[PDB]
Amino acid sequence: ASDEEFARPTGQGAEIRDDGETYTTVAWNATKLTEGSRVTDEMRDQAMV
Amino acid sequence: FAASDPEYVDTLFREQLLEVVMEGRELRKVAREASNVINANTRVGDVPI
Ligand SMILES: [Mg+2]
Ligand SMILES: [Mg+2]
Ligand SMILES: [Mg+2]
Repeated sequence: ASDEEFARPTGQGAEIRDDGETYTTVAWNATKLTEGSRVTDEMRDQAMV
Repeated sequence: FAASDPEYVDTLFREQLLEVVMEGRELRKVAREASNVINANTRVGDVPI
């Protein structure tokens, strides 16, 4: 969203004027982070941990 | 010839295949009866004497 502004000093019976929210955007591009580990079956079985 | 089985051996019939497959060399398996089988928790270990 656009930064906040201030409402306007207005006469009685006078038109309420427009200062609408103007918009922009920021892009995301999510990078894949990966880590693996390999263990032998013998190691997986024998570990105390 | 006239009609002979060595002419039509793959055309009028198919050679018999005997349903029993003949076993090759079978080695004598005795270690499990002929020793004490230890089901170990590790690949490398020691036994107290
Ligand atoms: Mg007007
Ligand atoms: Mg403005
Ligand atoms: Mg040892």
